Amino acid sequence: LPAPDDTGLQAVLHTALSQGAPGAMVRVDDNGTIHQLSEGVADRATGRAITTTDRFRVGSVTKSFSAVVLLQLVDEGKLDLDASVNTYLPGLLPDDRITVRQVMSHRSGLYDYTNDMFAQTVPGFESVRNKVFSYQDLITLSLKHGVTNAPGAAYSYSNTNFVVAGMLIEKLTGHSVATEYQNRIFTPLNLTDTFYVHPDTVIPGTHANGYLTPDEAGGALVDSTEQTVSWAQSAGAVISSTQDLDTFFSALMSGQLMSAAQLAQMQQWTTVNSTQGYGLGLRRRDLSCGISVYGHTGTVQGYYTYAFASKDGKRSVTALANTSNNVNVLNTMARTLESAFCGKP
Repeated sequence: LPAPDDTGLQAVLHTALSQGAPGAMVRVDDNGTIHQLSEGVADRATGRAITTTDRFRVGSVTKSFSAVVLLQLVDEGKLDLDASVNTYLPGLLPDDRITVRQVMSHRSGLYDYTNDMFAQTVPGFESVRNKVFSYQDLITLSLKHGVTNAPGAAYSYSNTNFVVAGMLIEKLTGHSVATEYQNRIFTPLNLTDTFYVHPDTVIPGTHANGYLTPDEAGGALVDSTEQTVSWAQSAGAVISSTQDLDTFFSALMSGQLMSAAQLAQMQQWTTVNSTQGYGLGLRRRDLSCGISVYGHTGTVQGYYTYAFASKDGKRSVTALANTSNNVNVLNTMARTLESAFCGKP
């Protein structure tokens, strides 16, 4: 790999601040040499500076944790990727043809209930932030809508799929998803900054605050730090750090978290767009210099995450901006992958 470009990383973070991120940061683990940069504030009202050790909400990166659990259940003989979801959760879905593999790759057609929840950004956040939902509640909200495509037929990202994932994990193990994450992932990798505390609203330890950008241009930011994330659960509620997400995706890609057979299943790519794929709870992004990287993005109110590693796990990068609903920031923060993996142009 090219050398990571810290001057380029510095410029990406500075640009994200200029576009409305209160703080932005990035950590690279380059085969045992660390790169770490941060600019701006964790708390914009107190002025406390952001740093790469601050914990944050990783949003949809949670799907990779859920997928790892499910693929270990496949290794143990408890789950068949090509069985019907309804085989394990009878009567859950209106169509028996929807399979576990299709849910985990966003090919199930299940409508994403969060499109109803966040049609207005700040009002929808205000509606859900202090609510507790069961898994079944969220499924029911999805099933108010028809499926969007035939089983397996189309890629369509949907949080509902990883609500199903959490339901499967709990049904087949008899344990909470928190227990399964802790025993199968957090403890074995010593992820000391990583938690699943749902429905608690507190972020344990020193953390970046999240700042939700309102839909109105120029509108005042909303502190969105403390929420249940019950609307997402196994689709979105993990808390972590840049070091821990680097450790997790390095371990995943280097073959430490499941059998070779199940990692290969996880990396069977469904096309997302001309430079991206989706596996089983896993994203592929193709970079300008001809390198692909593997991991996941997250968007939860007030937090944008990128967490990706090289194919062999030897270089991993996690970047965080503590805003959301700001597409300029989102697009800028993607450039951290270019500077970290492709290096100086």
